[PDB]
Amino acid sequence: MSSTQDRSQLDPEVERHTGVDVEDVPSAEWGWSHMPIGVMHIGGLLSAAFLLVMMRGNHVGHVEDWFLIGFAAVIVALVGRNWWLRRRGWIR
Amino acid sequence: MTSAVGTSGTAITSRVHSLNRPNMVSVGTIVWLSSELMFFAGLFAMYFTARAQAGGAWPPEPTELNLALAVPVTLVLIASSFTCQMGVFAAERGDVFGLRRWYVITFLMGLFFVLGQGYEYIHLVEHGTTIPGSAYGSVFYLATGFHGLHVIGGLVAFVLLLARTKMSKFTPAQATAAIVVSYYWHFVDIVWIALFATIYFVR
Amino acid sequence: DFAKLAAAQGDAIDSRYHPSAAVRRQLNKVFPTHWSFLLGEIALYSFIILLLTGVWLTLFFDPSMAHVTYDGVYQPLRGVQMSRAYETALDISFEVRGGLFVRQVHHWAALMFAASIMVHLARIFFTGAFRRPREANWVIGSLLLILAMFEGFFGYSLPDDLLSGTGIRAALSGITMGIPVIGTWMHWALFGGDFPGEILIPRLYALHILLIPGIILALIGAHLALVWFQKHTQFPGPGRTETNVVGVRVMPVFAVKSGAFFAMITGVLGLMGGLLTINPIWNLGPYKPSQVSAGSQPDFYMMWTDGLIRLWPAWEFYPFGHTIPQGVWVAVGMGLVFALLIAYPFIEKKVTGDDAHHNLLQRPRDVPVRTAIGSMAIALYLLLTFACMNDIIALKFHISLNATTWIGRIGMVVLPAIVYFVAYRWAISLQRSDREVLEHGVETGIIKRLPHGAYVELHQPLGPVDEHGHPIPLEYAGAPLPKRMNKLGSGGAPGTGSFLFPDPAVEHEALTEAAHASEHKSLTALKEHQDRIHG
Amino acid sequence: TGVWLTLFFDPSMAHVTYDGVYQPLRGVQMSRAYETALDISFEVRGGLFVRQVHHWAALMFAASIMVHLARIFFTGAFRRPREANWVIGSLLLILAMFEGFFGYSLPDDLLSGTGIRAALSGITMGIPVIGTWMHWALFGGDFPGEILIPRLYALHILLIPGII
Amino acid sequence: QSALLRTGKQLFETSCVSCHGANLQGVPDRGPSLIGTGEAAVYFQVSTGRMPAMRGEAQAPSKPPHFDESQIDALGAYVQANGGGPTVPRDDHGAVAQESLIGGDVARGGDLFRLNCASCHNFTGKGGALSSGKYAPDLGDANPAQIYTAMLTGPQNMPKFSDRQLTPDEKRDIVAYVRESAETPSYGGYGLGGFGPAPEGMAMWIIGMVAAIGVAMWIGSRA
Amino acid sequence: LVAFIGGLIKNPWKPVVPTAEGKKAVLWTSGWTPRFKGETIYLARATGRPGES
Ligand SMILES: CC(C)=CCC/C(C)=C/CC/C(C)=C\CC/C(C)=C/CC/C(C)=C/CC/C(C)=C/CC/C(C)=C\CC/C(C)=C/CC/C(C)=C/CC1=C(C)C(=O)c2ccccc2C1=O
Ligand SMILES: CCCCCCCCCCCCCCCC(=O)O[C@H](COC(=O)CCCCCCC[C@@H](C)CCCCCCCCC)COP(=O)(O)O[C@H]1[C@H](O)[C@H](O)[C@H](O)[C@@H](O)[C@@H]1O
Ligand SMILES: CCCCCCCCCCCCCCCC(=O)O[C@H](COC(=O)CCCCCCC[C@@H](C)CCCCCCCCC)COP(=O)(O)O[C@H]1[C@H](O)[C@H](O)[C@H](O)[C@@H](O)[C@@H]1O
Ligand SMILES: CCCCCCCCCCCCCCCC(=O)O[C@H](COC(=O)CCCCCCC[C@@H](C)CCCCCCCCC)COP(=O)(O)O[C@H]1[C@H](O)[C@H](O)[C@H](O)[C@@H](O)[C@@H]1O
Ligand code: HEM
Ligand code: HEM
Repeated sequence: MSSTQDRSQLDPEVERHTGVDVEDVPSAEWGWSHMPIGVMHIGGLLSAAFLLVMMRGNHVGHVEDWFLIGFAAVIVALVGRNWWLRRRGWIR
Repeated sequence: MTSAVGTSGTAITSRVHSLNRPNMVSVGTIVWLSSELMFFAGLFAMYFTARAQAGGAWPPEPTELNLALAVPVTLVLIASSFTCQMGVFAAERGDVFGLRRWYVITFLMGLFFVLGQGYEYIHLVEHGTTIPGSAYGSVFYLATGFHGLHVIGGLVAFVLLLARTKMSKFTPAQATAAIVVSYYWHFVDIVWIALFATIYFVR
Repeated sequence: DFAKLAAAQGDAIDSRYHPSAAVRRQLNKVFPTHWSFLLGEIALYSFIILLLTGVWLTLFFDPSMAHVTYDGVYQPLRGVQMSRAYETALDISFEVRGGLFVRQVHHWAALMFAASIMVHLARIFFTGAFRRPREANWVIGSLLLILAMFEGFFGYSLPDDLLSGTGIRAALSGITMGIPVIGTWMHWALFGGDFPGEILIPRLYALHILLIPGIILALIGAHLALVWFQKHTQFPGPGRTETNVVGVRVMPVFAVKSGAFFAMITGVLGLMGGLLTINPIWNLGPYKPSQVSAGSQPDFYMMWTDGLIRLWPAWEFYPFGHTIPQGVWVAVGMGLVFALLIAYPFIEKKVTGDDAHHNLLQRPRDVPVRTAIGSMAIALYLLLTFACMNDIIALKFHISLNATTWIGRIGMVVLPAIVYFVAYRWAISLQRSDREVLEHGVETGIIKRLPHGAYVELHQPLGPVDEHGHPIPLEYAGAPLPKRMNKLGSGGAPGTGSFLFPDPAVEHEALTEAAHASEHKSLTALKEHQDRIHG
Repeated sequence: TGVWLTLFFDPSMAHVTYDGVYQPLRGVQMSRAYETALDISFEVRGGLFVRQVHHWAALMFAASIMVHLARIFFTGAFRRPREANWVIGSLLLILAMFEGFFGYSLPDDLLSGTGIRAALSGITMGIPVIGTWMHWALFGGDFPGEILIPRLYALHILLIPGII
Repeated sequence: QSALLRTGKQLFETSCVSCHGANLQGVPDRGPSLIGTGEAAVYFQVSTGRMPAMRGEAQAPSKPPHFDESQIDALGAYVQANGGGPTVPRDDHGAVAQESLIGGDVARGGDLFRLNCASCHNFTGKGGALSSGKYAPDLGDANPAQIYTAMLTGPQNMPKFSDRQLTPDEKRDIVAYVRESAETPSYGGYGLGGFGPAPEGMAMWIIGMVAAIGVAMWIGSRA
Repeated sequence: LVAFIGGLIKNPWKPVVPTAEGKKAVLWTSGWTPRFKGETIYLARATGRPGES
């Protein structure tokens, strides 16, 4: 009970219109709170493309290329599922 | 604030109640004590065989097994049991200072037990057996050495609960914590009565 | 003759100069008392140690590459060819009284320096202490990190013990030759010859006593001037609006805790400069270019660099009659990360739209993508470091060496994505965890409801309550809200007596009533100031 | 200039034969301070000029300090407001003098090596009680004690010019 | 003694002929050939404990010894009578010489350990990583005769530094170095391993920097 | 600025080391190269003896 209230008038801000609403994340006006989602889609897809480029090198152990195919197919599957759900509006 | 909604004696409550209700950290440490007794059953079974194996004069030739330093530290530890029980008598009646004096001297002579056991290990390894040196030396170093880890963990519980008595109001929850650490460590030095009867007297 | 002479000399100082205006402006300056605002002081407080040891190390170290046989005291190096840098570094280790300690506490002060710079960069990153008014302060602090890293690398390579001589061969001469157009030219300009070119170690000694620490001292001076005059930032709290700094003043309180924290940083460095060996150059050898260790790993603040060599997967190019080797990439890559670490506030000023003069900090849960980009950078650093001791990890933690460098080589691509996901959603769930402590209360022990069988957690509200089981839900204010009634005034009254013996009860009553009234007066004065700001 | 002279000068007393370009010193034993000061003089492009304008800047420095001390003395610029300014300027003259003496002795050309033998080791031994002790603390050994020239290089790049 | 050869054969039949074929041959892709390796090789490979092993993996690691010194002479003389190669150096008692092997020089041993092999292990003889799962082991728990017979017949992935590659003066000199580099205490503090900067970093963070941030949070408040 | 840098800028491709072809630069020249024609370059080990042979 030995506490006071807290009141902070910041400089609130794009200016509070485009981004994420304050009910998706519970504090969106208090800082930068939404990466644009094409950036993370193309970042995952480019990450998986980089893991597929990583076959090209000094290389005799093909037990590694199955890990590269695996961690590339997982990222391509997550990016494709995520983009497909936003193309259908989070359905199935 | 307005006043509070959780208008209790502290932020910590007892554990349920203890007038017409069993104390729950009490029964928790009792069944965990019983589990650790089965852990010591594992260590005792690692002792009572590899003594049926060695025949004749079976505690081997480098093991001049010192009883004249063993029985003083057992006497220290079991008198320290009564100091710790006097500490919990001074914990039921609610004063932190009667708790802290008897648990400080219980921690000090439990530390004296740990240092006496460590000096017994030094004095018994420098002109005798090692844990890869013998069967009996190895089982002596593990059946009582991990008991050394039990009592050093109990000492950690003592110093930890003493800092806990430094930092908050003495609630009945903290008397529950005190009685729980009290007869955890009473279990430690009743297992050490069992081990001291087993290793040194009975052999 | 002790206060009268103080008054006489004070009136003499006020007679000669006129300082008291611009002294009262200084010792009424307020610094806020948050703990993280001491972190960068470690990067100051070890750095002075790096002078106070390092000056001492200058007047015994003899840089050269003239090859001398040892003929001293250390028996496993006798009659062996060594550079005179290594020979007089052995003389610092073994001849001079308390010499190994001063050079070890010097190396440990270098580690605490280049590690507290990283800790403090984490502070001012994740708390958002770098946007509009302090972005040039971020830039000169970032350059100060670069100079710290390169100057420490010039540091432990300054004796040419071969564990760091192979570090010069890897980093400072394999990457420097491996730059496409002007690579060999800047190599042969930096060395004056081949790799054991006879004017490398004195050039590093020249750059390492004065020429880089002169720039480091100039940037620390301008840096603490930017922190000083342009006022310090603060977390938002009770009486903490955008245009004030609350905390303690310099003269009674902050000077005492700052000097004491300097003394305790020096205590930690002295304890770990004595009790722990560092750079045991006698166990190492003189640098001869035909013998290596197995570790051959740099100091930790630069282990992300050649760990990035250890993980970049051998991609070389061959134009018409020439060669781009692997070492170009990390020469790009270290030029990449620094260009993201210098110029970050302008990057997210472009991305977000923060065109506002920010003085209050933002808690690192309140800004989830920036905390998540930061945790990408933290975990990418931890990966590039934790796969630079690739060798000794695969040694001790029994892993195939190829397997752990493939773990790093995939980890630098997928583990920033994993830690971005976990960091972003973990920041949002830390937001939601202290946005339900307002709509509900603070959690405690359980009461049952009386006439029926229910279980309510008996929440304790933080603001004003309504007539029923729910309070008026407060708004968020960027403050750390307490989630334990423990940390409120609940059960926080032990016996005041001693650790062993109680004080009499009237003294206990006086002490707890006086301390309770002082804490009540603290929150009363802060609350009425907060009402003075808005009312 | 002086920063530029730091990244070519190699202080030592390890005795090297020259084997460079300068013909009247070939195969002659020299300290590596003198050898790389010869390399500043003759190897590097515009090196003799930078070290000469460095020595002339040292002369104009330690002479203009004396000219300016004559100014603020004879014009009376040192009384009640500014006697502490006189004191720190005087100490700055002392550090200028001792630091330049560490300067032209930093290559051990023998015209200044005999200057170290006269001034920095004959007067230093010639102090009654603690003279030999501060001599053997300053040199670490005899007069060509192998850690004199790097100690002067240490005091002469940073430790005295930091105070200056 | 022929009874000593018979004792070596009795221990040979009942420990290894699933992987050495009982004619001292090599069981193909299960255990290599064994003639010519000799008494020195069997002394190092059973006196350390390694070769009475249990799987064919990246490399067969160290373990407790499966036979004692009264039987290693039997087993090594049996493999030298069937094959023949390097022998373990023995003193004027006929037993395995372990103390007469430390040479009279250390600095030559320091430079020669450092040039010829300390690439693989470490400077003081701690372990080092190797290519595919295999690793150099620590030299601290190493009998000097095992060190001489380790470099004399190189077991797994190490070159056999022969009697003519390194002379026995040089090999006694290297085992003089490693038994007074893995035995001498770390001058000036706790030895954070033997290899420098990565344990020094990890003990900067959780020992030094965690204590520094703990002091910094005890001094400053939080708000 | 060129007076600062001109003392540093060495040409790595100035022919310095004598070789059998003539004077080659340093990067194309180890100590394994012949100096005039086929000369005996012995593949000698380094017995780590302090100075004598
Ligand atoms: C804050 C963040 C760096 C954002 C910057 C902006 C970013 C976008 C710039 C681009 C960076 C990206 C592209 C590449 C990453 C490269 C990287 C950042 C190199 C720059 C150097 C520097 C800035 C490194 C980051 C700062 C550093 C990691 C902060 C320390 C971590 C935390 C927050 C401090 C508290 C930790 C403290 C309490 C000790 C806890 C103990 C833990 C186990 C320490 C972890 C740990 C560490 C961190 C070691 O360095 C280390 C080195 C050698 C051996 C062991 C360890 C070790 O165990
Ligand atoms: C602090 C806790 C950290 C916990 C991290 C736990 C690690 C996660 C899982 C790791 C799985 C490792 C499996 C490796 C098993 C293996 O040995 O496979 C090798 C190579 O595989 C690989 O590495 C591929 C696996 C890569 C893993 C993917 C990385 C995931 C990221 C997210 C983990 C990074 C974590 C880093 C933490 C740092 C801190 C961050 C905060 C094949 O090469 P190799 O063995 O040498 O050659 C063969 C001959 O030996 C053999 O005789 C012959 O038969 C041939 O096969 C031949 O090729
Ligand atoms: C108080 C009065 C002042 C007294 C001075 C106090 C300062 C200490 C220096 C005094 C001399 C002690 C150093 C001894 C000399 C010495 O170097 O210390 C060795 C290191 O050994 C070990 O580790 C075993 C030690 C285990 C003890 C506990 C480990 C220390 C921990 C706490 C360090 C924390 C590091 C951070 C953890 C990271 C966090 C991860 C999440 C131990 O030697 P030793 O055991 O006998 O044999 C070696 C073989 O370990 C060695 O494998 C062999 O190769 C040979 O070196 C052999 O000589
Ligand atoms: C910090 C600012 C960075 C600005 C860099 C750009 C500015 C460049 C200005 C320099 C122009 C040339 C100056 C005179 C030079 C000249 O005439 O160039 C001759 C043949 O080069 C050429 O034409 C090629 C010239 C093109 C320059 C290429 C190098 C550019 C940069 C990238 C190199 C990095 C340098 C700075 C980093 C080093 C860090 C140091 C801490 C050398 O033949 P050489 O036969 O070796 O003659 C030797 C005497 O030069 C020499 O002093 C003497 O010492 C003798 O050794 C003598 O042999
Ligand atoms: C800017 C911060 C500095 C850092 C991070 C730093 C770092 C280092 C490091 C890591 C070493 C190696 C120590 C060892 O392992 O033996 C070193 C050595 C040295 N330091 Fe610094 N240093 C700094 C500033 C200075 C300053 C300002 C001076 C002198 C005024 C100085 C003088 C020396 C000398 C002469 C050596 C070499 C002697 C030796 O290594 O034994 N250092 N430095
Ligand atoms: C404080 C004012 C200074 C004075 C009066 C001074 C004086 C001198 C003198 C007289 C010499 C001898 C030059 C010669 O005849 O070759 C010298 C050499 C030198 N100066 Fe200074 N110096 C000063 C500051 C500095 C600074 C600040 C640095 C470096 C950052 C520096 C670096 C050097 C070096 C390395 C040498 C020796 C190289 C050589 O003599 O060829 N000096 N100095």
